[PDB]
Amino acid sequence: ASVYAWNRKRISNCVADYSVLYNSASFSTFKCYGVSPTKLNDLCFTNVYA
Amino acid sequence: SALGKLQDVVNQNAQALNTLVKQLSSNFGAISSVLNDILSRLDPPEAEV
Repeated sequence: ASVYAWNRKRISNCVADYSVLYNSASFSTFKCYGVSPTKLNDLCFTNVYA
Repeated sequence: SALGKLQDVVNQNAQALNTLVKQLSSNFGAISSVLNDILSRLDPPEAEV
């Protein structure tokens, strides 16, 4: 989507996989706030907004 | 209420202890008041600050 119409998806009721994102290393910017990018995102969340 | 002094002393001690217990769960400017949640979520430099 374009920036003004920022598209939002809700990640709900599924077993998340964050390891593949971290280990991919093709994503230039890997800045994580609150949760750390150093293999700690493997947790549980009530709601993920993408 | 004929023993108001002893009751007052006990109430003040209980109030101070309860206030300390309540203050245990204050953010103090941090992201969370639970230490374990901070440790299991955040990287060691930011976790330690």
